[PDB]
Amino acid sequence: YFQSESLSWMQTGDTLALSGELDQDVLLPLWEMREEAVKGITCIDLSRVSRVDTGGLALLLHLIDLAKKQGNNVTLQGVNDKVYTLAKLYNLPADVLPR
Amino acid sequence: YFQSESLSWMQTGDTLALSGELDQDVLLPLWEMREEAVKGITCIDLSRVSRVDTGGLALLLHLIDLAKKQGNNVTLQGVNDKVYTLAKLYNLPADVLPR
Amino acid sequence: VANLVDMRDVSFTRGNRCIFDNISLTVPRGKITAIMGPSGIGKTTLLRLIGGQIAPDHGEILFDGENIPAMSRSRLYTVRKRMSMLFQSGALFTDMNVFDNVAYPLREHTQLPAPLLHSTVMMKLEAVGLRGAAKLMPSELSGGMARRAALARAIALEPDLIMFDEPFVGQDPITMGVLVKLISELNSALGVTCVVVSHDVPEVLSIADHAWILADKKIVAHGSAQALQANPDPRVRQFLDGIADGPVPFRYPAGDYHADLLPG
Amino acid sequence: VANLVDMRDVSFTRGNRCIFDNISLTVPRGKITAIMGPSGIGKTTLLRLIGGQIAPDHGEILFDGENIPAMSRSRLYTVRKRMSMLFQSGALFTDMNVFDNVAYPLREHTQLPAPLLHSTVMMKLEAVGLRGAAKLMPSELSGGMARRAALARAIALEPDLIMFDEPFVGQDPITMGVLVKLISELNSALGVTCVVVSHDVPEVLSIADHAWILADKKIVAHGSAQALQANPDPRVRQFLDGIADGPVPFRYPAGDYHADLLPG
Ligand SMILES: Nc1ncnc2c1ncn2[C@@H]1O[C@H](COP(=O)(O)OP(=O)(O)O)[C@@H](O)[C@H]1O
Ligand SMILES: Nc1ncnc2c1ncn2[C@@H]1O[C@H](COP(=O)(O)OP(=O)(O)O)[C@@H](O)[C@H]1O
Ligand SMILES: [Mg+2]
Ligand SMILES: [Mg+2]
Ligand SMILES: [Mg+2]
Repeated sequence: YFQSESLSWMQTGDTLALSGELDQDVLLPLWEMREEAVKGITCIDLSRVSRVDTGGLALLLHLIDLAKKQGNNVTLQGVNDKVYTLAKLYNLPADVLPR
Repeated sequence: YFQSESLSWMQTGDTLALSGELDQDVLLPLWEMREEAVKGITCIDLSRVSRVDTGGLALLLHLIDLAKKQGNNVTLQGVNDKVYTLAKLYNLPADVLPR
Repeated sequence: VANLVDMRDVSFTRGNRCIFDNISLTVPRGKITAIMGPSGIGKTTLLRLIGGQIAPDHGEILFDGENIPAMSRSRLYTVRKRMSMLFQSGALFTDMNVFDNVAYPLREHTQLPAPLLHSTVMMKLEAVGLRGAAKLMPSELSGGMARRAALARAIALEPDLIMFDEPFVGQDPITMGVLVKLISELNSALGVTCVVVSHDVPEVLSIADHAWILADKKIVAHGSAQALQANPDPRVRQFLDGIADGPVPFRYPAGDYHADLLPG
Repeated sequence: VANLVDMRDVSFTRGNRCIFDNISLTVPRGKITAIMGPSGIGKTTLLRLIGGQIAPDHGEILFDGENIPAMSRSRLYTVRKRMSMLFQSGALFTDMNVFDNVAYPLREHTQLPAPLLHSTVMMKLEAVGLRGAAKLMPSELSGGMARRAALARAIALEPDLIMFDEPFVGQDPITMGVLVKLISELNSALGVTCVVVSHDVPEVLSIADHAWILADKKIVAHGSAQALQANPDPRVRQFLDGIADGPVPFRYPAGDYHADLLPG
C-alpha cells in the first residue's frame, strides 16, 4: 500500500551512516551536500540501505573518492549483497569501491 | 586418358543384360527400342553396368514397368550398391524397383 | 504483481486468416521469458500486442495489471516508456558518438546531476564492454558492437520490460555468446524483465527461466528449460531437437507415387 | 583431380583495405567443405572469386585444374554452368508451378526424351519431399518449402559444384534440420561437391568432411570436424565454442577506468 522513499545520513565521529533507499529520486539532497557530509569521515556505512540503483552507486563512488582526496583511506561496512552484484556488473575495481 | 561411354544390351532367352554406362548421353538408343528389348524378358541384369545416373535409373524403372504390363513379374539381378543408394534417395518403392 | 505481462484468452485475426486462437501467456517480472515457434506464427505480432501498436480482436493484455488495449492514448504513451523493443530502427543517433547516445536519455528525461550522469554512462558502457568505444561513431561500429551500444542506451533509462525480436540471427557464435551473457547479466543484476523471441533454441534456453512453444495458432507447450528439454512429446521433441521428420512432416502429402512416375 | 577448387596464394583488396592476404584453400570433390568466420571477413567474396564474378589481385583459382581468372569469357561462361550458387535471386520462375520450375532446365539444356524427363523431376521432387507440391506456385510456398524447391531445380542439371551462402539463417530447427539432412543426402548419393558458408557451427560440422576458420585476412585453422573440435587453440576454441571472452576480447581497449569515472 505504502511505498514511500527517503534518504538520510548521519555522521557519528568518523563514520557516515546512510539509511533508506539510495536511488535516483532521493539522492539529490546528498549530492548537493556531498563535500560537507563526507569530509569528517573515514568509513561509509551502507549497513542500513535497502535499495541501490545505478545512479545511487555512482553517488557512493564519488563519496568514496571525495574522502580519498582528503588523504584518509576509507572503509566500506555493511554493504548489501545486491550492491556488490551491481558493482561486479560494472567491473568496479578496488580503487573506487572497497570490498 | 580414355573416358568413352557406351551402352549395350543383349537378350538371352528370358533375361536382358545391360552393360556399359547407363547415363544421360547414351541411353537414347535403348529408350527408342524400349518396347522391343524388354517384352521377351522377365529379368533385367544390371550385373554389368558401371555407372547409373538419375535419368538412366528412370529408364530402368520404365523398362521394369513395361515388362510388368505384359503380365510376367520381373527380377532385378546384380544391381550395384550405388544404384540402390540412388533408389533410396528417391524413395523408390518395391513396385517400381525390386530389391 | 507476479507477472508483468499477462495475456488472457487473446485472439487476433488479419484479413481472412486467423493468427491467434484465444492464447493465454505469462511473463513473470524479473525473469527471462522465451518465445519460440516456426516462422510466420505471429511472434513479432505477439510483441506488438504487448506494446500497443496493434490491438487484439478479443482478450486482454495486462501490463503491470493494466489492460493495454483499453488504455487512453495519453496513458498508453506513458506506459510504453517503461518498455523497450530492442534492435528496432532509431536505436542510435547517427550524428553523435557512442557516449552521447547512451547519455542522451538521462540528459533529458531524468533530473540526475551532471557528474553522476557522466559516471553512470561510463559504468553502463563497461557493462557491454564498449567503454573504449565511447568516442567512436555508429559509422565505425562493428556489427555486434553496434547492437551492444543499442543495448546500453536501452538500459540507460532502466525500463521495466525489454523485448528482443530474434536478436541472434546472422551472428557468429562469439558475437552471439556475448549477447547471450549480456542479456543474462543485465537480468540477474538490474532485475529487468526480458522477453526473447529466437530460433537459436539451445542458446536461449540456457538463460531463460520460462519458455513457450507455439504452433497452429495455439501454444503447444510451456514450462522451464529443464522441464521442456525433458518433455517427451513428439511435436515438442521434434521442434526442440530439430528433427527433419515428425508431427511436422518432411514430405508434403502427395498420393500414389507409382502413378506419378509411370502414367501412360 | 582430387580438389575441384584449389586456391593458391590468393590476395584480394578493395579500396584502402585488404580482405585476403595470400590465402590458399582446398575443396576436395565429392565431399562437403565448410567455410566459417566472423561477419565481414570475405566469405561471400571468397565464393564470388570461385565463381569468376570478381578476380583476385594475385593468385590463382583452379576449378577442375583450370584457372578461372585467366579463362576466356566464352570459357568462363561455360565453366560456370557446372556451378550453382544457391539461394540467390532468380532461383524460381514466379509464373510457373513447382514441377515446371524443376523441369525447366532439362526441358532445354538436355536432349533426354520426354517421359524420362517427367519421371526424373518426380524423383527429384521426392528427394526434397515436395512431390505433393508439384502443382503449387512459389506464391503459395512456405519459407523453407521454397528453398527446397530451389535446391531441387539446382540439382536438376546435376552441377559439379554447389555453393550455399549462409543457407540456415533465420530458420527454425525443424526447417534447418531438413536442409542439413537434404544437403548431406544429395552429397552421399549424387556425389555433388558442396561448399557451405554458415555461422551455425554445430549443424554444419555434423555433415562437413573438411572445415575452415578465417580471421584477420588469413586462415586460422582447417581440418576435419573431429580434428577441429578437439583442436586445443584459444582462438580456434573461442570461435567453435562461442565463448564471450578470449583472443577476441569482449572488452574494447579503454585505458584507466578510475579516471573515466572520477575526473575533476
Ligand atoms: N498486414 C497484413 N495483412 C495480412 N496478413 C498479415 C499482415 N501482417 C502479417 N500478416 C500475416 O500474419 C503473420 C504474422 O507473422 P509475424 O508477426 O511476422 O510472426 P513472425 O515474426 O513469428 O514470423 C504472418 O504469417 C503474416 O503472413
Ligand atoms: N565495393 C566495396 N568497396 C569497399 N569495400 C567492400 C566492397 N564490397 C565489400 N567490401 C568489404 O569487404 C568485405 C567483404 O565481405 P563479404 O564478402 O560480404 O564477407 P561476408 O559475407 O563473410 O560478410 C566486407 O567487410 C566489406 O566491408
Ligand atoms: Mg520475427
Ligand atoms: Mg555472407
Ligand atoms: Mg545453432
